[PDB]
Amino acid sequence: QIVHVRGDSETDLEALFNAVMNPKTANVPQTVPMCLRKLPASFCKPP
Amino acid sequence: RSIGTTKLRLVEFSAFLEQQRDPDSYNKHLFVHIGHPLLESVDIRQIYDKFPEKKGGLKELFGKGPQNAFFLVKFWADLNCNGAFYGVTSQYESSENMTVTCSTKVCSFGKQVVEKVETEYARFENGRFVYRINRSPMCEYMINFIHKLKHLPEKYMMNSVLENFTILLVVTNRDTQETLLCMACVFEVSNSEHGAQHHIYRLVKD
Ligand SMILES: [Cl-]
Repeated sequence: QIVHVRGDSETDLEALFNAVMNPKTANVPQTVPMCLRKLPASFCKPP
Repeated sequence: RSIGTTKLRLVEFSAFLEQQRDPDSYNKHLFVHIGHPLLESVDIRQIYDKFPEKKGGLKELFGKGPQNAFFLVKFWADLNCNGAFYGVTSQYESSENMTVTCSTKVCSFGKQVVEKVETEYARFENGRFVYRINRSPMCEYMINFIHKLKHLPEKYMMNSVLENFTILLVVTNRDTQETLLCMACVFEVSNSEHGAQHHIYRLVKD
């Protein structure tokens, strides 16, 4: 196996969580929530 | 309802944690698994922002085709779990003898943060060519990610975090650089009693 880990992976991983734990402080991109997107109804309803 | 084409099929995929408490005790927990009547489709424009769109990104790969090789898998991950090894095992089959390149990209906020690259050779089994990636170790990012996710008080917070986390799996014919399979992966945390679940969608142009 060959593995390419980006420069700030530790920072980046932390950013993943305080994006939700500290939303007004985190300087991270925002997105339309998946369950609000034009996707099949099954997408957020487990079988 | 399968992830595959006439040239390559994903037969089995599973991500797991193995624990060996003592020499007589073994435990294995599956986070997600595939493989153990018509597929719904998904407009791929609805997910382009979820994956890297530089050179070699999903949009470029999809434009090159073949578009029937492209899938979106929605996972409900089983994080209900208590010497430890985190790993991924997968199996592919083909009618053709190939050397295969398997690229697994972990993406956060639609940007690649980790890429694992594995090369696999065919074995002829049961009348066709088979590709096995056995106990591939999870990168440190994934292991630390699962840990942090688990430390969160409630499941809905985990889901909120997973909004920004995706995995892109691309399998390539090494000789021709042809795309054999591409799997775009999105995650929520399971709340069921049967554990991990998933949905498979065909990706289509509009
Ligand atoms: Cl399964």
